Amino acid sequence: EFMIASVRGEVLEVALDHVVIEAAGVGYRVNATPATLATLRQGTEARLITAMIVREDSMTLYGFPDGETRDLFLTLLSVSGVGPRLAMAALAVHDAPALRQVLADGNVAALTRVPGIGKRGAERMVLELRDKV
Amino acid sequence: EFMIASVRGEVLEVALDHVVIEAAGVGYRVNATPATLATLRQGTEARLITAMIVREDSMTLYGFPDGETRDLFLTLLSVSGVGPRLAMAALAVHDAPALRQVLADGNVAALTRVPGIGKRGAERMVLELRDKV
Amino acid sequence: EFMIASVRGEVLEVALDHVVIEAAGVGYRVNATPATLATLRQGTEARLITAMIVREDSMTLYGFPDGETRDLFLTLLSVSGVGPRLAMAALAVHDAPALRQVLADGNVAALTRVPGIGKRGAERMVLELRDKV
Amino acid sequence: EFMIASVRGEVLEVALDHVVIEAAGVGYRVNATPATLATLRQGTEARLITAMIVREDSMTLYGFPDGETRDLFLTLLSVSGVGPRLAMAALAVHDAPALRQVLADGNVAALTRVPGIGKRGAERMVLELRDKV
Amino acid sequence: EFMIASVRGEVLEVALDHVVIEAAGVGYRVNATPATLATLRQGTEARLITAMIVREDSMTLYGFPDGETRDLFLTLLSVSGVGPRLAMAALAVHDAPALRQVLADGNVAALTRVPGIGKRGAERMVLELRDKV
Amino acid sequence: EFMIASVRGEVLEVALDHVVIEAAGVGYRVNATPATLATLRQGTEARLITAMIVREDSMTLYGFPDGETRDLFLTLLSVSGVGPRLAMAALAVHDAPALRQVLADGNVAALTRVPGIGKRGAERMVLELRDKV
Amino acid sequence: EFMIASVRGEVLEVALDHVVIEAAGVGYRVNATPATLATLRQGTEARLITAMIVREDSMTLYGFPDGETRDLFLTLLSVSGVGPRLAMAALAVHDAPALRQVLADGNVAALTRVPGIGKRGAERMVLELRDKV
Amino acid sequence: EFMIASVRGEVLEVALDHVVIEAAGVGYRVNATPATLATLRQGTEARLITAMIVREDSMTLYGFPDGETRDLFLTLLSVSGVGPRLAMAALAVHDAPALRQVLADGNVAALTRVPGIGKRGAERMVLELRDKV
Repeated sequence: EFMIASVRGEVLEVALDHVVIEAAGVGYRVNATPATLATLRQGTEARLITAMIVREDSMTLYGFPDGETRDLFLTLLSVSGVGPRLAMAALAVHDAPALRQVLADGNVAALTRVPGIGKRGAERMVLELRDKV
Repeated sequence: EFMIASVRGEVLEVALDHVVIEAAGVGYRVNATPATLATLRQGTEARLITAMIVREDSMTLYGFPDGETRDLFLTLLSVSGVGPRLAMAALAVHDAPALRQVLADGNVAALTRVPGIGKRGAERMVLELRDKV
Repeated sequence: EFMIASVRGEVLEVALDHVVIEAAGVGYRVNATPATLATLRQGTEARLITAMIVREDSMTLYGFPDGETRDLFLTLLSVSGVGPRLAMAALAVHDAPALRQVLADGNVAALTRVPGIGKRGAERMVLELRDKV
Repeated sequence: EFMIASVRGEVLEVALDHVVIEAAGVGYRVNATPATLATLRQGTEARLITAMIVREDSMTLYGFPDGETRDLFLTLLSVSGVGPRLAMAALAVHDAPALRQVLADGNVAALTRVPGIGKRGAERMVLELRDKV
Repeated sequence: EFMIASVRGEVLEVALDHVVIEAAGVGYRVNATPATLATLRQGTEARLITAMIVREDSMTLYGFPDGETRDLFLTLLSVSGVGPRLAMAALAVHDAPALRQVLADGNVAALTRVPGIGKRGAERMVLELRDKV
Repeated sequence: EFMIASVRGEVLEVALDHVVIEAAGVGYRVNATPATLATLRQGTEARLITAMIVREDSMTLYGFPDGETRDLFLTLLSVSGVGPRLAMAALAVHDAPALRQVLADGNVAALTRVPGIGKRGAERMVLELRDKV
Repeated sequence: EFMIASVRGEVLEVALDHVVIEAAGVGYRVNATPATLATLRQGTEARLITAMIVREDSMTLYGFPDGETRDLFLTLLSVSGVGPRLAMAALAVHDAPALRQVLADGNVAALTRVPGIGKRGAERMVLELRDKV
Repeated sequence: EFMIASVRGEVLEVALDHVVIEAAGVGYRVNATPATLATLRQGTEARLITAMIVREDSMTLYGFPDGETRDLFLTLLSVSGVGPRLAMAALAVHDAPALRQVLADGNVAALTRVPGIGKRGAERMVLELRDKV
């Protein structure tokens, strides 16, 4: 239940945590992993499969090269103590496929190499997510 | 008081609870009954009459082939204990016309064949809705 | 501080409390006084100067033929006990110019001819609004 | 985490606290410093790098000629007791570059020439922002 | 999960929707059905089995001569569209035993004699409560 | 629907906006008009008929020598734009009887002598309250 | 940060999920494990070390024979997905000492014998709590 | 506007961040600086001038040997970024008189010796509080 799932248009600017994609006059700001960003050139058209996240005081967009990745993102968020910034850092470090498998396997060690994930965090994931991927 | 009542564009993807309709660069994600979905081919343009639903932490879009159906949807929601998922399941099982008449007639038996509706639920509807359809 | 102030496109449907204006694939639903509605034909392009109203559980759009009217609408809302439905009924009965002057003059009698406005209501307006128009 | 970062289209109206920029049928209302406004002619296309601000009961857009300015705006807001109206008045009086440097230098005197900023206010800024610009 | 279930002390005042019971220096204000009230004399000690009701902007106490009645009260409240004032009016008209049985029997007619209960209301109760009493 | 309507005990301290009344070990802090305060000596027992006011982030108690006054207080609060501090200042200046009659009579002039009440304020009262006293 | 940590007085009633303890005229309702309850006779004085739990729409009290137990209760609650009812059921089945040690040892099997705790639940505890007991 | 300003009774337990003071059967839990605590013996009667702090999900009590101290506490809280825990740590380190004067003098150095107060924090205080003490 996200509403905006892809945004396509001319890339106006590429910073290092985000990008602005002009879709019909409206410049949309989506954030993505540096990896995603890299493959993006200003001036050229581009399409991200996005997760949209709404709270009482914000609406942020999150971008990815495919929804199989975006979808995984939404999942990470389903863990108690997983914020967007975080999920984004997790993906910056474990590509979608790379991640899914760590989580099936219960590879704590792997996850632990992520900024902000102690033993306890890593394991809450594997526990709540092992079946789920 | 819904704001977005129809969304028209190229169908980017058709999953089984939803579809993404690109409307001018912006890929919109609407959900609909499998029935609605069926009649939808990727690649081709398409238009859904939508119910838009806003809460503190989400904005979901709900799609239908016509507003006479969409409108009925909004109504189902008007019942205490009727969530979107639910209304959607009710329609998955009773087409708009099929439903309206069950509800006028007070056909509990009929409604009961819906996933998630006991005697008590079915009757809250018929009671609050019998006049209303 | 409203965000969306006008919506222009092909009129998809004209009901009696509202209209849907397709603006680039997206069908927007604005509400307006029957008067406004009247001047509107389906099939044809059209532009309303809109008031957009956001709460925790809704976003409604309100349409008018000009912002001098729309702006007055926003004002009505500034009165304690004036809801959108109401402001809309007030305008359905007193055109923008017609209204502004009633309110400057303190013409309670006039306002009283509005559905839902007792002595007390009418006067809260004139009191809080007399200077303001 | 702002969502809408630029809006491009035909300028429908230029008032003195804001402007409406039609982006694909949808008239967007952004506010900006008179300075920004000045450089804007009705009838002509135009692009503002915007800050979008969402609360429980509103969504306002704020416009600037560049994001280096817009970005500074977002920052001002990061101070306890700095509202949008305010940040806008601060920029109306100190251009982006002009401001950044006042804040690095700790030039209270300068800031004090802003409507609504006593000693105490000015200093909360310099204190929380001196490093930040 | 109510917290305060009885309040015992000298009756300071008996009005017609409520009473103040001083419990150790603190004058507590509980509301009750006129019936309950009747049996109460100022000056004398007294004990009510109370329902305590907390919201974001209030804490009201509701009093009864016994918890078998108080408990029923809490139940009435469990119905969608049953406010405290209401439950209190229902009891003012149907004593606890009298009521329980109407609700088991499904005696709409009976309930209908209550101020504020149409067909539809009465039936929501019987439906959600028939098993429950 | 206030909960605590009187508090009786030894006066621990008398400041100029409030007093602490120890009721069984618990020191309660009620606020009152200087007038009320005056008649109060530390060391001695005392009883105030109180209005209790609960919000998401506070619970304040308001004290008076009688509930006919306290009750009027609650009423003042019933006006859009009347805060507790205010109602308290209004009573500091117009005793209960003095006030009730100003409000019946529509004596704006009188009310206007209150700190914080312009023409417009005074009249909102008289309008919403004239019948009510 | 609980406020009310013990309540002492005459036991007015002992039901099977709770008890009412009159403390100075005010009948307090605390809930406890059947075990705690057992040791309690109506008519006699009694003291529970309580956890007090406040939300926007309720204030519940939870009772125990000692705070070493009560304190553990508060802890259980510190787990994502642990509600009061739950913590209470956990203690109904594992006395305080019995529990602490299961949690240090990581004895999932043990915890699993609790109503409402699957593998995943049990382990979230042991993970977040193993160090903590 | 605090409600509970003192609590007097037999000290049931003295831990190192708090104490429980039984006031008429009800054991109240107040927190205080170790200093305050020290002077407190279990078994004996005792009185703290308290600050009471209410939020949507808690009510905490804060205790001191006098209100001149308690009052200062409330003030600390008036600073953006000053939480209760904090104010308590500040007082644990600077007695009331000691503190007031640091803040008048603008003695950042002094404040800096407090756990959790960088340059920036210390100065927000002195700035917002210098006049205020």
